[PDB]
Amino acid sequence: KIPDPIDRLRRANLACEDDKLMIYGLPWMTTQTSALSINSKPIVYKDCAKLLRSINGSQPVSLNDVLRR
Amino acid sequence: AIIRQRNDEIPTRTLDTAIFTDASTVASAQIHLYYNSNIGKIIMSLNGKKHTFNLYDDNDIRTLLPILLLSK
Repeated sequence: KIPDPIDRLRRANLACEDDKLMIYGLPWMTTQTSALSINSKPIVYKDCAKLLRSINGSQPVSLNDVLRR
Repeated sequence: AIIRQRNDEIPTRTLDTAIFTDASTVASAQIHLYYNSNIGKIIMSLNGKKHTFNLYDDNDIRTLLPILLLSK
């Protein structure tokens, strides 16, 4: 197959582990990884969980859910 | 069609989202995205400047995904 590079990211989703912003749902990683800021630093934010819920509510949100809008 | 339609998989409209400018600093942002599916690259327009993300590079992926996933 000729791949669509987006396809392997379609199940990605965000989660807060305490103040650390993480990315779940990436198949080739066997472990979750940290989300990075625009200056390449792991995101650590005191209001992490409230920020996530401010955006999506309680409903979980994957990249596929974003792309079907 | 096939590449053309692949490029259209990413929206062309304005995205209202949030961007972490530092490890602990966040602000609202409105952006536009373009996708070239031939080589796997996304170009983002932010504050009138261009940013590029290689979808085969894990560090770029970890930088782009929070911007897409916090969009409303």
